[PDB]
Amino acid sequence: KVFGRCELAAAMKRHGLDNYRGYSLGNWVCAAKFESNFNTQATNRNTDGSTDYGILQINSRWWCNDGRTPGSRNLCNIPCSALLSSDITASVNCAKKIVSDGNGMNAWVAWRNRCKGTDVQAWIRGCRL
Repeated sequence: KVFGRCELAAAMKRHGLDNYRGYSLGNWVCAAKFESNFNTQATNRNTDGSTDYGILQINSRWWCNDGRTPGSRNLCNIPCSALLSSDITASVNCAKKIVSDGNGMNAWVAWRNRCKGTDVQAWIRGCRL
């Protein structure tokens, strides 16, 4: 599923990402835009043998089980396929663990490179939330 901007924004707000650990909804929409281009099926291989899955590109080394990542811990207790669902519930619940893991949104390398310190409020413009 490719989400529209305000479509994703509404869903992320319903699941409680707005101001979660002090990060405005715009940070989360911006992160999704550049991690996944709002495509819930986005997958990207990393060179440690791990893969990033879904709307928020959640990593298979610590967070979900894809059954093919060496030294994998599945801290979100879900298969990585569940993070490619058209609904974002699992991806949000798991992202709440990751943002609480001692680096805030710095865990998202597209967020860090393209969102952090920017006018993130722009990402919820025209959304009726």
